[PDB]
Amino acid sequence: MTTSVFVSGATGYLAQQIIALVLSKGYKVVGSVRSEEKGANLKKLYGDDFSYEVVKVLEQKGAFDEALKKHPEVTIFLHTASPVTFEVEDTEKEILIPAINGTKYVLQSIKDVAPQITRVVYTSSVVAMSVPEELGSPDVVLSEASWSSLSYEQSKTHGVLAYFGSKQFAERAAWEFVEQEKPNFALSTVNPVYIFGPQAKDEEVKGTLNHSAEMVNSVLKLNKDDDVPATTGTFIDVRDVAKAHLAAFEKDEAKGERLLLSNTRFNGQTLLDVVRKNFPQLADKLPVGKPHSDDFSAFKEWNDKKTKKILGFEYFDFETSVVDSIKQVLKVQ
Ligand SMILES: NC(=O)c1ccc[n+]([C@@H]2O[C@H](COP(=O)([O-])OP(=O)(O)OC[C@H]3O[C@@H](n4cnc5c(N)ncnc54)[C@H](OP(=O)(O)O)[C@@H]3O)[C@@H](O)[C@H]2O)c1
Repeated sequence: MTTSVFVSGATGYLAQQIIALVLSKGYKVVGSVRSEEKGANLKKLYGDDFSYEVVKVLEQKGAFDEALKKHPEVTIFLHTASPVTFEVEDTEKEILIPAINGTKYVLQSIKDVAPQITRVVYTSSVVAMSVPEELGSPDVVLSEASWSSLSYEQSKTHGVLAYFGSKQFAERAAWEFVEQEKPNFALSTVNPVYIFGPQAKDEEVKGTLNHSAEMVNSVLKLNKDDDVPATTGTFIDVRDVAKAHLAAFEKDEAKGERLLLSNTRFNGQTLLDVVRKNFPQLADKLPVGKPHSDDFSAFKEWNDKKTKKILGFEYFDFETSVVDSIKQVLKVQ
């Protein structure tokens, strides 16, 4: 018989790509959603091998118990749902607690009611490994060993810092659970940088603007006199992140590992240069800046050697990820 994979936050951008990939390899999927209609929409998109359960609040003890009890066929759990909204009334209630408590409660639910689950993957982030000023530093070398120094108290102050904290603390909690609770499953994490690339379904393009994907896609909203975007950092293609999740549960080597998913540096000029060459009909409708003035040669390469060895595949290049993302938006209008 077939294996079932559980995916929390099935509505999301990364989660959908993960689902499409997992389905392609012959797994069944069970997705968590915050509403019935949200589930129903996904079901129409993904078909018969996809099912959903409604889990409205992560941060309640036993939130996943019923859903797990309903799906004894599931032997893999991918916990991807997390807050990603930076502008909030209460950083704790809206960012920190759902990530941290929600993560702690999922793991406990799996141990309580899903002993059959062999593998759990937590979707972390580079923000778990760092602080904001570090990410942009040519002198900083991140690795799978890196942990953020941000305090919980500091993390509270505003939404961005809260997200950084939410990831670091939830991930630490996940590792702590494994140590303390001695579950049946092995844990692994995936720690991505900014995620670019096309959405899993064309139908989902119009609906919400994922904060990372929109960093690429927003270029289409520029006009000829606008400034070059100041957006900058490191990227990873969504399809690569999804493949990493697959590796994260499939490979023996992945057990107990953190995977740093990071490719190349970019800025707004890099982005503009790609789009203008690829979509030359847009050239007259976009700024030019200073083509190929971007220089990243000073930046020390991050140490992802272990992750790359474990994964064993090559990443999508920046132009490809960008072009694929734009082609989709154009197709849909
Ligand atoms: N994509 C990136 O650039 C990036 C970078 C670093 C790390 N990550 C990690 O990858 C995951 C996906 O990120 P994303 O960019 O795809 O964000 P996203 O598109 O907004 O996905 C977040 C999903 O999780 C659910 N969710 C959000 N906040 C929640 C809360 N407080 N309680 C319960 N459910 C909640 C939402 O479900 P509904 O649709 O039902 O609201 C949403 O579909 C994140 O958890 C993040 O930790 C992503």
